[PDB]
Amino acid sequence: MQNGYTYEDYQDTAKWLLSHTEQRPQVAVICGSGLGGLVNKLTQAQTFDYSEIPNFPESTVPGHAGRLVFGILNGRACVMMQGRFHMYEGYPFWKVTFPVRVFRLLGVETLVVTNAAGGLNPNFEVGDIMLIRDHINLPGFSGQNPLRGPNEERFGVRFPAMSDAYDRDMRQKAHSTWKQMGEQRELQEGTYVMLGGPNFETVAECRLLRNLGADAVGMSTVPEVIVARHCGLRVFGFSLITNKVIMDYEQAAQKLEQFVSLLMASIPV
Amino acid sequence: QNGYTYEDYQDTAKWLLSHTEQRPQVAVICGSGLGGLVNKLTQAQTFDYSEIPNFPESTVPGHAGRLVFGILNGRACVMMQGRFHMYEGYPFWKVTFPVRVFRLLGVETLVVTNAAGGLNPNFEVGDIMLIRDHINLPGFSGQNPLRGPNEERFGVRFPAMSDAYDRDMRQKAHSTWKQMGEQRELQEGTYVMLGGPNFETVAECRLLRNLGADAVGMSTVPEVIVARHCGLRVFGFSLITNKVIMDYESQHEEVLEAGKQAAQKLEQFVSLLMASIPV
Amino acid sequence: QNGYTYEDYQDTAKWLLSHTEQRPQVAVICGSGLGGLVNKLTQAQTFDYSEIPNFPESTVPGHAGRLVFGILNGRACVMMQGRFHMYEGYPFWKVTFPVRVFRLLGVETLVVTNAAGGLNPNFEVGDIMLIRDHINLPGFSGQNPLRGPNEERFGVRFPAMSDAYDRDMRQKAHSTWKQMGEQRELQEGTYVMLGGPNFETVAECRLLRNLGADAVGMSTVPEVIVARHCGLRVFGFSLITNKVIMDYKQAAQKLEQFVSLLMASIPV
Amino acid sequence: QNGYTYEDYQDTAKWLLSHTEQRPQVAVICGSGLGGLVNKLTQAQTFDYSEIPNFPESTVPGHAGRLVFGILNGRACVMMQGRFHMYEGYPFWKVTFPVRVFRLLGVETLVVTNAAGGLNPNFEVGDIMLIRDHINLPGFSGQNPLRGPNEERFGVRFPAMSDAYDRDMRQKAHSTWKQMGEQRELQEGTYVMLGGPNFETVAECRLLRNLGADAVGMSTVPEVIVARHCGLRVFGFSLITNKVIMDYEHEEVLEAGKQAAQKLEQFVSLLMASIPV
Amino acid sequence: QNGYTYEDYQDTAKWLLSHTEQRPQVAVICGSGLGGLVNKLTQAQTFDYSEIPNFPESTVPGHAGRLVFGILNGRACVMMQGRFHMYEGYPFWKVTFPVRVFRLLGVETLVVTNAAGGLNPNFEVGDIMLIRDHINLPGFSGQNPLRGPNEERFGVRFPAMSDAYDRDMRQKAHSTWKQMGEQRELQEGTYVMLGGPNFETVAECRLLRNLGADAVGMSTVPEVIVARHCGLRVFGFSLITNKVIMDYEEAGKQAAQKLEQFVSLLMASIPV
Amino acid sequence: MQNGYTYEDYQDTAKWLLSHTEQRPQVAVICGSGLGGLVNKLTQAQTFDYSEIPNFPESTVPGHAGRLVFGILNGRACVMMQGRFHMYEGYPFWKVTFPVRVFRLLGVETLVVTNAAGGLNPNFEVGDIMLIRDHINLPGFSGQNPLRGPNEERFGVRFPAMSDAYDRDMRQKAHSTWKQMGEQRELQEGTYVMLGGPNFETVAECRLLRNLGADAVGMSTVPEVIVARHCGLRVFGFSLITNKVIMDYESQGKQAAQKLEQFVSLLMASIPV
Ligand SMILES: C[C@@H](Cn1cnc2c(N)nc(N)nc21)OCP(=O)([O-])[O-]
Ligand SMILES: C[C@@H](Cn1cnc2c(N)nc(N)nc21)OCP(=O)([O-])[O-]
Ligand SMILES: C[C@@H](Cn1cnc2c(N)nc(N)nc21)OCP(=O)([O-])[O-]
Ligand SMILES: C[C@@H](Cn1cnc2c(N)nc(N)nc21)OCP(=O)([O-])[O-]
Ligand SMILES: C[C@@H](Cn1cnc2c(N)nc(N)nc21)OCP(=O)([O-])[O-]
Ligand SMILES: C[C@@H](Cn1cnc2c(N)nc(N)nc21)OCP(=O)([O-])[O-]
Ligand SMILES: [Ca+2]
Ligand SMILES: [Ca+2]
Ligand SMILES: [Ca+2]
Ligand SMILES: [Ca+2]
Ligand SMILES: [Ca+2]
Ligand SMILES: [Ca+2]
Ligand SMILES: [Ca+2]
Ligand SMILES: [Ca+2]
Ligand SMILES: [Ca+2]
Ligand SMILES: [Ca+2]
Repeated sequence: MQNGYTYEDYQDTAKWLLSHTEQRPQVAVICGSGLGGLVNKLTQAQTFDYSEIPNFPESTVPGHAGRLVFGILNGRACVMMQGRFHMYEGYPFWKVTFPVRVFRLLGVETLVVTNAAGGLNPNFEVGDIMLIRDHINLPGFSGQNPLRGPNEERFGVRFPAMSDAYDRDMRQKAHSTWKQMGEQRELQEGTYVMLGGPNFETVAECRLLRNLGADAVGMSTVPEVIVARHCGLRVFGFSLITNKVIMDYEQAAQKLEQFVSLLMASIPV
Repeated sequence: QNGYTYEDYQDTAKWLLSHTEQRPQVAVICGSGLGGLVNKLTQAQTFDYSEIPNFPESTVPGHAGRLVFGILNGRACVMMQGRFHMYEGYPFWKVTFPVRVFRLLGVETLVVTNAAGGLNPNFEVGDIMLIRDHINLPGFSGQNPLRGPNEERFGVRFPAMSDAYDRDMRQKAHSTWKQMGEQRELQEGTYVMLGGPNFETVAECRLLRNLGADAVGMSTVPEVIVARHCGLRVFGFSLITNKVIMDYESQHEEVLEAGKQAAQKLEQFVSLLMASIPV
Repeated sequence: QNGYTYEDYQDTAKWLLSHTEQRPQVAVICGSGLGGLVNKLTQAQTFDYSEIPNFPESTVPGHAGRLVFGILNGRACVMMQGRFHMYEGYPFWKVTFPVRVFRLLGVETLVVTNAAGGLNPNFEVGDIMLIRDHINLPGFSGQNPLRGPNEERFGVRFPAMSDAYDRDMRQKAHSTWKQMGEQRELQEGTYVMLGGPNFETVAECRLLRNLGADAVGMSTVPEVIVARHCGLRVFGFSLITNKVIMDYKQAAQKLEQFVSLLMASIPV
Repeated sequence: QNGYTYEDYQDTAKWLLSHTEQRPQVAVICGSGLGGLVNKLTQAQTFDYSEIPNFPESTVPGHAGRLVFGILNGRACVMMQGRFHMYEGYPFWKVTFPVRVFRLLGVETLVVTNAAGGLNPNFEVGDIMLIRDHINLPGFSGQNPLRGPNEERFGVRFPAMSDAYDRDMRQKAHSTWKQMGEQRELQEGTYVMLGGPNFETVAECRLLRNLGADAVGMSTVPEVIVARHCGLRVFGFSLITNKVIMDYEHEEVLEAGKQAAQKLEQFVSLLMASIPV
Repeated sequence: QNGYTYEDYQDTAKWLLSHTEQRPQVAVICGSGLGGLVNKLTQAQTFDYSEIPNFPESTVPGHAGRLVFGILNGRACVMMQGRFHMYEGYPFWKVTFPVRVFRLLGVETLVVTNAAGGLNPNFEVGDIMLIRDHINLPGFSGQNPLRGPNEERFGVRFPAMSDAYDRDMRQKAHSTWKQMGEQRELQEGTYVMLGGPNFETVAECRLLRNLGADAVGMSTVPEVIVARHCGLRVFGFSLITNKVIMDYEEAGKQAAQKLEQFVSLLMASIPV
Repeated sequence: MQNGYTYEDYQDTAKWLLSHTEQRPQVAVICGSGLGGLVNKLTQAQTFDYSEIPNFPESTVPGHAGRLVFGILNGRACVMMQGRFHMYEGYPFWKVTFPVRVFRLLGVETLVVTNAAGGLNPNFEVGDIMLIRDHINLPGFSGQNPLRGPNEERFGVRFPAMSDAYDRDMRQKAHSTWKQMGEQRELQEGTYVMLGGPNFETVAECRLLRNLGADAVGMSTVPEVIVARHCGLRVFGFSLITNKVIMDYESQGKQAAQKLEQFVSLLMASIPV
């Protein structure tokens, strides 16, 4: 890929946003599928349709034009993405991840990512919440990477490390807060693997992914994390296990919303 | 992202339906060396890929592909003699273009065949492997014929692939194979597709086998994904033309010979199976 | 799919052939931090990549690459000081453009070197790993310098890659290392290439190791594939500059010395 | 080669028809400084170009265009406030996208207005010129919104342009103008379109006049061609905001322009009652 | 800068040379309604454009073009039945691809024909206009089949175009027209090419006429330019099928047959 | 085409040049075909190949790669282009004109453009030097313009005027300076018309162009002038009439080059500021 955005594009978008809202969030949240209801938990919200924001990719699915919402979650100023972009919709990664770099320029310091995923870990049950401790970037293995192209030093280094991508401290807080919520099910934890999609996996692919050490599978999130870490954002996230993948040839969403809301109090600064 | 619009598929289907009175219910994509299947076909009417509107055109000089409509074993079908591969430069939305056209022609079942390298230790050159499942390596990185906005007139946004290879046809393939009475048993397994065109290193071969792959090739998977997305029943076979070497210690005319004989066997197998396809 | 036509490779080769009287028999691609190999050349003649027709141009500012012709250790060769990477935005047909040009110049052997992360826990920082085999992850998805119609004037449609790293040179590499009487042993293993530019997560590292990989990098494999397709003998090394995270320089000069020594073991 | 397929136009039309109850019969493309027409419209409903599926988005940072539906003077209209130009980088198939959408909405007449430079020596700043014909310079080189395979559902392969500007509306324009009781006559002439964005050199101005042109601009023609191709009745005007320089050797000009704009706006409103059906 | 590389042309030429034994010395590009010239051709071998390697493919539905080799009037030639136009979406380097292939086949003379609108008021519907010169409007803005680095194996960087339409053939055309038994004079003039697909407004027609144009169309010029660049002898005609509107104020089937017969006769006048 | 270069690209190229040379040119000269010898006669010259300069378009003709040369001409520091880019070679105008914007960022205030052209005016003879008083941009009529695309306000306005593109003062000084030279032939003056190329004109086209009011015809320069005026550069230039265009259907260099070169050197002293 040849990242089509120039440094000034990001600046223009950030400048437009900074002049259209007086809010200055320190945390950005990307709402996964069916988790958009999180925006309704914000107070003093101001919304911007993706379509009106300069340089912003526009939603694909008809009748579901995305929105960027600035607001207060749990005493914390946030900027949230209601609706996201996926590689399977035809968006190259430099477009899918455009918002992450804009957030960095707005002054955001932490990125919370959430998604709905397929459970590969045999212990997982539909409705479980999995704290993402690590990921496997399959598209990245072949070069499909949002960082492809000459490096923009104003954002980060040429070869950013990913071994510490999911903040270790937030991990501990996530477990503490979960116990405070008193759930019948434990807080799951593990590796998220991303693949292109849009078709779901065959049985042989699921077995293969599980042996790769993956716990949950999806078609997003990884590109955003890579860009976030590259530009210095702290990151943490969760996968909502909406289905158990088929391994043989033979509500929960509100809980996650509450969980993310409570964790706002655990984000540094 | 797919460059064809819904009406492009319709225009091609309309062109074909107006140029032939045949109305096939089954489509067959012949792999390499299985091109002889077109013979054995009766009342055949041929269209060179090059003359069909919107149809991708062959790459290998002197081997322009052809779409042939004819009767195989009393069953009307349309066959692809020569196919398209990612390694030739075609994106998957072009490689799989014909599959959606077939659906629009009224086809309800797609039969896919190919030549593949054997990964399973029980496999021998000349074996025929019923495809029970597949591993789409290109799909892992986003190279997918379904990439782009979803066309609901074909299928859903997130089509399932766990039951891609028809279970009923699998049972019929096994019973038919027995009725054929062959020296070798009908193998069965997972086909893994990778880009090509170079063949694998020993390390890649060991890796693929560990992934659970039984046969390796550079086609078929894309077609199957598109077929399932638009509702086509699918079943297919891999002709094992060569055994892959799994180690460094281990150090041809007979290999080619075993391949040609196996190919004739696959042709008869596919012909007999026509009677087993429902409807 | 490859945007260069056969005549483009020829035009570039002729330009070089008419701008230098040297006729290299060996080509060397210098990995990261190994550019110093060029200084060992004598009778050196340099050409900036930027001035050579059809040649891709470096991306990192202040580090414009160069093609240098000269004698290393009694052998005529052409060296690449600075390389091209997929992570930089180049499609493989551009990354490997030079390999086909070298073949047209008359080169018969290609030496590939690179810096890599150590996956095999036996490797220590500074170790040299003779490349015995490779795993082309980008190739699994079709990202291949050979993608597109085949140019028979270079090679066959389906080149074999199982015998990519010359067995003879691998034996001489081991014999030469012992003759040098080095304290540390000469490592050997499988090199796996992934796109980059980010480094691996712990999960990816564990995965790659289980795939049978000993060293990981973001180059070399494309050039090797193209080299073998057009008939070049191939051998190379990874300089293990770091041990990848598996849980939650005199070394470079030694490689440069070793590669220089092996020039004498190259046939013809 | 057009980048939109027939169904893209239908999608946009369907979207609009399901987001407004207004059913326009006439479309108005407002020229530079003529966006005030949108005011004086009642029962108005606005859509930013940015939110409309497939619609090109304005380049000029600061004035994101919008589509406005409403009743003008007894007629249901859809108006473009903000336009697209070739000089901005839009290929003609994007510039004219709205025209085909309008036809699919049920629009039967297209009114095009623009600000233009005066080539006719008799023209004065503030004059309003009924467009009687045009000269498509970009079309001479193949830059044409119709380039590519023809879409028969819109129109024929070789559309005629000799009768592009409706003769009946031309008579209606002169009648309505006369009734308004204006002292300055309603000018009439040929509009020539060129790419832009730079203004003409003296040599170019003379050349243009010798070609038979009365006014020069960088828009409108592409739209008129697409409109006639899909069967829309067309008529329009050029507001002469400046006299081009013809020799090698202001507040009043601005004023005459401002007043002429208001005048053209009133003129178009009145003309709504003379549109057939 | 032209999508095709020299070897692309060679491949196509080789394909044709190995699929037919005929070796044409002349090539004819049939205009609108003049495809019937392919008939009255003996020992004809036809190839659909679609099957010929690198050949552009027709856009008009149900009218797939074809290349036909055969003897016309004692001369071996290759004819294009159906052509390519910029208004259809083809860049000029594609529209003119066949011309360079013809040169590589051994063709020495190119006969171009087309249907055109009459600008010269002296012209009447059905008239045949010998092309004496042309005006390349798309060329004024850089839209040219020769745009890009020059391929010397074909021609020079800056080819002259003032002597594009062979003087001798034009003189031969006027002398041969006699035996056509036509009571109508053989017209002659300047052909002006513009993009299309829409027809001219009144103002454009008056303008084109004042430019010195006698007939207007949407083709031919790109082919002539490439033909002259690679050294081909060029000869051409426009069939005036309509008189453009110059103010706001069955027969054609016979006219085409007339041109076809005329072109056939001229075969005997082509040198060598 | 809406121009593929971003503002920062021009800045990057200017910064690179400014850090590789200490010279601060106030004048930029684009040498036409056969006028390349102007680079000589330049003192304290520093040269840069187009190929090594970041973002710089590269020459197409094999064996003759272009160079950017910085030096002193006649007491005036300047930068010259030896080798140019033409639309007929495949370059879009945003590439052809890239150097002009870089010059502006380098601190250049005046652009001198020269070229070889065909004479349309019956009074011109081969070897005549024609001061460009105005131009006709044929490609511009159809939209082929280096300014196509969103306007970059940091360079100039959206609708720049071109009625006064060729500096009147320099034109007056050119005629006065020519006098001093005491040449036999007079310094011609006229309208330059730009066509795409690469083929030369037919008789019909030549007659057409003359009727359009053109005095000389060529395939360059106009784009550079348009971009120069857009970013506020003072402009003046000349066409060396290398050939006389044929207008009659019946009808069957070096020398002036050096002359134009010494003339341009002389004019350096007349350039303001
Ligand atoms: C489709 C959904 C992800 N997603 C949910 N379930 C699955 C599954 N079984 N397999 C794959 N490959 N992806 C799955 O997207 C949710 P997101 O937008 O929040 O990432
Ligand atoms: C090249 C052949 C497939 N094909 C046959 N053998 C192999 C092998 N060992 N490795 C790979 N990667 N592909 C193999 O194509 C046959 P198809 O066109 O019928 O798929
Ligand atoms: C970045 C460097 C390669 N390279 C060096 N270390 C690593 C590492 N840990 N992981 C990956 N993926 N690549 C690594 O490139 C060196 P080359 O240009 O000589 O290939
Ligand atoms: C710039 C303005 C048109 N426009 C106004 N005056 C001129 C002029 N002198 N020359 C050219 N070429 N165009 C002119 O656009 C107005 P529109 O958007 O309503 O067409
Ligand atoms: C459409 C036809 C040309 N063609 C025929 N009549 C006209 C006309 N009045 N105006 C224009 N611009 N073109 C005209 O093409 C015929 P050809 O394919 O033989 O060139
Ligand atoms: C080819 C030369 C220009 N050039 C010189 N003479 C002519 C002529 N008669 N017609 C056209 N169209 N161009 C002509 O280029 C000179 P430059 O590079 O200095 O512009
Ligand atoms: Ca938008
Ligand atoms: Ca786990
Ligand atoms: Ca075709
Ligand atoms: Ca270069
Ligand atoms: Ca439809
Ligand atoms: Ca939009
Ligand atoms: Ca008039
Ligand atoms: Ca050759
Ligand atoms: Ca074809
Ligand atoms: Ca360069």
